[PDB]
Amino acid sequence: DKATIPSESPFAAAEVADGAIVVDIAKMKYETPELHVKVGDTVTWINREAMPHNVHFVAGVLGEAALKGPMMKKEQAYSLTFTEAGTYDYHCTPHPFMRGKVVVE
Ligand SMILES: [Cu+2]
Repeated sequence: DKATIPSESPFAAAEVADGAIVVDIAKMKYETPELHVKVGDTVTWINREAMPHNVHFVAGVLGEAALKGPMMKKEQAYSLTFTEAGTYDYHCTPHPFMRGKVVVE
């Protein structure tokens, strides 16, 4: 697979790891829609607004199956550790106009 999941469950914004690479979600958008990270980095999305959001990678992008992340409520977070270089597009399942990509270098 090309990413591992530290926590299957969302967790609190206060529990995000030190020196985490954070992408905020607010105003119905991923605030950093094109993020560039290195192989081995963990990206953490944090939902800053009341409307629930997730990240969803379709089948074949991070692995054989789709990775449909859990819905994050306000001030909840979710992390993925990327293990292989490439460009990985994602969207928000209930709000597919919200699109972003992670470029792992
Ligand atoms: Cu959303």
